[PDB]
Amino acid sequence: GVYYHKNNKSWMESEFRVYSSANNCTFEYVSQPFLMDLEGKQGNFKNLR
Amino acid sequence: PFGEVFNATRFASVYAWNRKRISNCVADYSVLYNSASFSTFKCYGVSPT
Amino acid sequence: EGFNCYFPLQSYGFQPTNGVGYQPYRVVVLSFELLHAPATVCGPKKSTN
Ligand SMILES: *[C@@H]1O[C@H](CO)[C@@H](O[C@@H]2O[C@H](CO)[C@@H](O)[C@H](O)[C@H]2NC(C)=O)[C@H](O)[C@H]1NC(C)=O
Repeated sequence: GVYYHKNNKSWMESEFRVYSSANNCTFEYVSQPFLMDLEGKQGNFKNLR
Repeated sequence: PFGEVFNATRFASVYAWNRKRISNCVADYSVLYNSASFSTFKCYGVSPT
Repeated sequence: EGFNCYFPLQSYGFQPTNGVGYQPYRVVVLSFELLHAPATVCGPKKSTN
């Protein structure tokens, strides 16, 4: 979830309730760092992944 | 992170022991007896060395 | 025989009462070279003319 707030023009998480909890974790990881555009402007798909 | 488990302030009781998880990391044996001088170190089915 | 010192010699606990597997068995191994030289040792036979 992302919202366009009038007071600050940025996109914050609204409800990160994807899951309830975790009983146990066999494995956890963080992938190499990289960056994102985070723009809501309308248009054709400028990139393919 | 054996050191944090090994060097801890308090440990649980025998009836309510603490179960933990070691996953996707690397252990060692040479960091067990260099001035550790514990009561008893032994292993079953394989030499601790 | 202190820390990092362990005793090479070991002693059994043989008594009538210990489990069947734990009972002592006495093993006699028999070895011999495969007739490389005209030796003497062999079993009962009859000298044929
Ligand atoms: C956790 O305990 C061990 C000892 O069991 C500490 O490791 C010591 O590290 C230094 C490195 O030169 C040396 O003194 C020995 O290798 C270890 N100890 C002794 C007593 O000789 C380790 O640093 C402890 N962690 C702490 C205090 O946070």
